[PDB]
Amino acid sequence: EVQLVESGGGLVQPGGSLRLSCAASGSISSVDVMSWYRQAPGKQRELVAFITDRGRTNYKVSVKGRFTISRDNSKNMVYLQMNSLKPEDTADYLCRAESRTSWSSPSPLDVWGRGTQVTVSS
Repeated sequence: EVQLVESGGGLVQPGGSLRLSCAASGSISSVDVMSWYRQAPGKQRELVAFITDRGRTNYKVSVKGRFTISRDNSKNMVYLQMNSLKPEDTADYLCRAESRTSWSSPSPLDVWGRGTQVTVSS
């Protein structure tokens, strides 16, 4: 079972950029979905972006056009490039690996990282 560790968090000015990394302990090329989530104090955890095994991506409406999720299979990495950051993007960002039960993967996969802290503030 893969293990996930996030890095790249920090503080940045509104309008600024950050790049987060989700490092997996092994190949994630076969994982149905790799996701980035975020959670701010007192709020629900929110799905921000995902990339499928086949490379299809989608985005939370509020970040579309300024965030990009991508993957490097040779490095077992998933990245979240964040641009034009707003105070409302402040949160702990966490990655997740999910695969539903299937014939070739009878055991379900649902693994979370511990998170990296993003603060958008002046």
